[PDB]
Amino acid sequence: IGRDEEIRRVVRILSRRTKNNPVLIGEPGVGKTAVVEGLAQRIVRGDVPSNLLDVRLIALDMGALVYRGEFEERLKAVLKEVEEAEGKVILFIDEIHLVLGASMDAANLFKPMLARGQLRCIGATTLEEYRKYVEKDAAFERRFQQVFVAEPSVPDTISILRGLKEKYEGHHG
Amino acid sequence: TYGRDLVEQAGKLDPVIGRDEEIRRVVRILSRRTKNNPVLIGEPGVGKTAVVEGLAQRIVRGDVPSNLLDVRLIALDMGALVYRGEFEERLKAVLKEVEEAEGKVILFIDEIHLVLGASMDAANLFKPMLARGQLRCIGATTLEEYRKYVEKDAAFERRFQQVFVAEPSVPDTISILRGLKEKYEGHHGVRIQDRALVVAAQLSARYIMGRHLPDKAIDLVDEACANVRVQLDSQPEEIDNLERKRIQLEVEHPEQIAEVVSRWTGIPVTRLGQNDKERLVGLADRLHQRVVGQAEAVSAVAEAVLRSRAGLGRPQQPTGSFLFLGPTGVGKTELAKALAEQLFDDENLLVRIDMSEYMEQHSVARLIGAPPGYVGHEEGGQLTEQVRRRPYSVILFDEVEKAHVAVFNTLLQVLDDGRLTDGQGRTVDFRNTVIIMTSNLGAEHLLAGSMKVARDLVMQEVRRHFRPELLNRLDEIVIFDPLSHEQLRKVARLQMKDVAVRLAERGVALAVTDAALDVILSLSYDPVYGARPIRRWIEKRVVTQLSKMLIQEEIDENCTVYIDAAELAYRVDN
Amino acid sequence: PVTRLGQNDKERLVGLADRLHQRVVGQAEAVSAVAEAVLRSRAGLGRPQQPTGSFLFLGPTGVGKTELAKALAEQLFDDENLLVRIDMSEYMEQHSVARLIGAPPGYVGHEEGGQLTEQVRRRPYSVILFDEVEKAHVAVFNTLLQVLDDGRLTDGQGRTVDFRNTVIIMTSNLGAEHLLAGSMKVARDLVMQEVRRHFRPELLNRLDEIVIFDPLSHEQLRKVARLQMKDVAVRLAERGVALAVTDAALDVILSLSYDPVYGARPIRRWIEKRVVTQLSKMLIQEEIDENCTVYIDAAELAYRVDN
Ligand SMILES: Nc1ncnc2c1ncn2[C@@H]1O[C@H](COP(=O)(O)OP(=O)(O)O)[C@@H](O)[C@H]1O
Ligand SMILES: Nc1ncnc2c1ncn2[C@@H]1O[C@H](COP(=O)(O)OP(=O)(O)O)[C@@H](O)[C@H]1O
Ligand SMILES: Nc1ncnc2c1ncn2[C@@H]1O[C@H](COP(=O)(O)OP(=O)(O)O)[C@@H](O)[C@H]1O
Ligand SMILES: Nc1ncnc2c1ncn2[C@@H]1O[C@H](COP(=O)(O)OP(=O)(O)O)[C@@H](O)[C@H]1O
Repeated sequence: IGRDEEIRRVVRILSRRTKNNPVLIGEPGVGKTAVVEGLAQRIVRGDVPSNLLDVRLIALDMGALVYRGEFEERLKAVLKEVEEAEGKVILFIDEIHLVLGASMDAANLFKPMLARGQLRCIGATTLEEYRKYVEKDAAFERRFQQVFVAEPSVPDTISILRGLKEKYEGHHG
Repeated sequence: TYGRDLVEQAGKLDPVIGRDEEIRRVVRILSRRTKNNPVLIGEPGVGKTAVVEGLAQRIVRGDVPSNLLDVRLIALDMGALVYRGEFEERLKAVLKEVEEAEGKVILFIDEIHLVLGASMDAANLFKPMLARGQLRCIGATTLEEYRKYVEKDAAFERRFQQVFVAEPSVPDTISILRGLKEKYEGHHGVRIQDRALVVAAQLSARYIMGRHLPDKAIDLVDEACANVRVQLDSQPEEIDNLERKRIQLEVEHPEQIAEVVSRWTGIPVTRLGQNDKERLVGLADRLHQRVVGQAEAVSAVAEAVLRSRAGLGRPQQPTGSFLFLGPTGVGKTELAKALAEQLFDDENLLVRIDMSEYMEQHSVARLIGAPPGYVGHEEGGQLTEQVRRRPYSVILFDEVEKAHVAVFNTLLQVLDDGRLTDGQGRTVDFRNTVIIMTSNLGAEHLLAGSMKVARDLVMQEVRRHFRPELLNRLDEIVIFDPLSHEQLRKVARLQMKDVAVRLAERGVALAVTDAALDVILSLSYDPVYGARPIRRWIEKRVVTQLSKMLIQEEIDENCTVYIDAAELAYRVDN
Repeated sequence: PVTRLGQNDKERLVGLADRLHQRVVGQAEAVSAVAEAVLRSRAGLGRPQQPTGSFLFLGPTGVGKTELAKALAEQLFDDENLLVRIDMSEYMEQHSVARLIGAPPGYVGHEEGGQLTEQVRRRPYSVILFDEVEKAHVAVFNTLLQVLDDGRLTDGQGRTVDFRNTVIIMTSNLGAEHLLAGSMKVARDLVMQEVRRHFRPELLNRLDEIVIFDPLSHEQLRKVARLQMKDVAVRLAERGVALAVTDAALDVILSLSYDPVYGARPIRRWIEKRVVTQLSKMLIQEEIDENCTVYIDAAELAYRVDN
């Protein structure tokens, strides 16, 4: 609860025709996965505008998905087979910088279809990784737009504690 | 086959207009007997692919001279065409299988430098037949690639000629927007206006800094075009916000395009209302609380902010610069803190810059963006990343005079006409930040005192110390007037209100009389030091006395203390 | 543009002086010198071993030394900021020659791009402007003698760059006190003898012409006041409000806030900080409608609102 702004921003940017791949930026410990799960709950409930009522959210797990050639052809088959939806599926990736900007060489392989705009991707990382990895190349800057998340409101935290009190009360009794 | 054909795609690529010059240049250079391989050069974001598609449309329609009426345009896709040796032999097969035309085909390559000048070794392989002149090739890349890739060898310079593309024409961009309006109107199906279009075109080139030449206004208009559909055609969001706040309560128990640019980087240039009316009216009165008896500086800063917000003012200035001169401990930074708190809800967003450790001129490399020459690791300067992504901040200096001449003589260019270039060559805009400086010179001459002769002495000293040039640029220089007994009493009351509220947080009320203020100011006043001793004395006496009396459990709830002259007498009552 | 001239070039070259005589007021000598230099270069005559004119500007501060250069740059071509600004405020030590000119590729050869190498390349018709020339090191300044002699220049890589069409223009602040003290002939002689004694008696022969700016008088003050009024007038009229003034208003404006030493900046500062803030404050309270003209007259100042 209490994250009404980032969901609205993501809804606004996703419906845009071109350059519609938002990337969450911010320091750790503020709730990036929390707002992602909030968006998932919103689409499950159906409060989102009906323009995205025929989309299923799928996440990628590095540990679950893991010779380098075997890993490469497995991933290539994965992004070849996800194409059966053709624009009605959203792919979520955590720790984009480690698996893309890096070590293993995959940036050149991931560039073509991403530039073509095969699907819509969502990322999440800290701003230091943005300053250190993505600013040294002119290719990835074509897409992706910054979205800033911060929680400096002391009065808001009380609402979060009130919301989360019930689970702990039930567990401890 | 494995490439890409563009003849049939021209039926449904977007129309391109307003590029009548580069097509003519390419047509003229393609009919030359020898050295007829044009290469497009220019910064990204201007439309190199756009003019290529325009040429393709021209040849499809047939307006091209008949000398090139028997030619098809084939493009090459790196990803489509991709062991290294297998790749080499496949490309070799492509280049010998394309020879069946023998001069009646043009090969287009994008990002020629990455795949040719480079890693994989193909330059020596591509040199011989290219020098022979088997066909005609077209490239496209930026100018830095030309600077650092092709100038290091004497082979590729035999062919290829530079073609320069740029879009600095503001009036032309309006034509581009009018041309591209139809596709977005058809896709969204919502009524639009023209004044909004021209306003967006005018605004896109001044406030939002970055990207490149103003062909980026399409994204700005598309943002609002997408927002309006969800706002109106789809479910409204105001009711959703209202019901969300109701749920939270239950749990605990042409104007449109102005909004997007406002929320993009700040700078609330949105249309003003009655709330802004009385806020701007009462800005001076609200700012006249933390500081006392400083009418000149308060009026200056208030009128500067109001003038900047109204809509007038030269667009080649940082919207005000000031120099503060006066005694120590009079409230120089208190006015800056109060102004920062009043302008926006933040308390410490202002950036504090001091040069107490900038005595040696070798500190320029860390004050400003250092060159990437040696290691390029500490490129983050002192005034580089703070102003970026936040151009509405307030920058505050401190003891400016104590700096070296060289370090201080690099902030003249920004005070002249704004903008600044760092080692990396990026231009950062100081077009909305209020620059404020301060210094302690001329304190002795002022505290010695007539007032007029002291002011003249201070002014002549500051004129003689600094060069007679920089003192012209500063918008206004003001001197703080030492305060009197009434200001002393008011500041004493203001200081005591803080401990009053801090104690009242625990549930104890405070009340005092005029005689208490009189004795407090009489016992511990020094004209030289200003106002610090008052706070030090009142704290070190009253707080310790109250805490010592409270520890012994002499205070209950709903108890009010009273202070009066005898020194001081403490009375405890309900 | 060495192409053949027509009647449009005819009257353009005829009226170049008159058109340039707008931004700069009461400086006939420098304006005439620049106009004749440009006309002579365009006509077709002139020695082919010169940069087509070099000038030195000497005078008080805040008189309009760079305003003439800006107006000339705007008039010559439609660009407004194509001129290259070169300053040596950070060139006190002679070790900055390697960055002023094309550095040798000896050590790493990475910063080979000099200060005066890539700008003039692919653009040999530009205008190069110096600033506070006297505040440089002697060794640093003693490297441009060769170009002023016969053109051309060699950098670290050995490439020859040609300064065969660029109008080199410099300026300096020396001799200000002697001029502002004042007869005028003795002040001019003092300034000339000081500048001769400071510099070597060799370089002063190469410069085509040295001129001194004459301090302006009351009529020039009134004209520049009107010129400064016009800017805010058009800026406000962009919103749809007309402006009008009287002679007495200009008289009081120039009388209240004039200082002979500083030149013309205080006039602009005062007029802005008073008139603009007064008009903005009165406009905020919604006292202005469309098709409304403001009038200013002496009493100080009185503001009258009318259709
Ligand atoms: N609005 C919220 N309500 C409840 N819990 C939250 C909220 N926002 C954040 N959190 C908590 O913060 C944590 C977010 O951690 P996360 O940012 O994913 O760590 P990292 O940045 O290392 O991945 C979650 O475990 C979640 O419990
Ligand atoms: N004359 C024009 N009319 C309409 N759109 C244009 C025009 N010129 C450029 N554009 C837009 O600018 C973009 C050019 O991008 P491009 O230069 O290909 O990027 P990059 O340089 O990174 O390859 C195109 O997407 C096109 O929509
Ligand atoms: N209206 C006021 N007039 C004078 N002094 C004030 C006023 N309000 C606060 N002060 C005091 O002035 C102090 C500010 O000190 P300051 O002048 O910033 O020191 P320095 O000049 O060494 O930085 C604050 O500690 C505050 O207690
Ligand atoms: N015709 C004129 N005569 C005198 N001053 C003028 C004229 N036109 C403009 N000015 C003023 O002269 C100023 C130029 O200052 P300048 O002499 O360049 O300072 P500096 O010599 O320190 O570079 C401009 O700000 C402008 O307001």
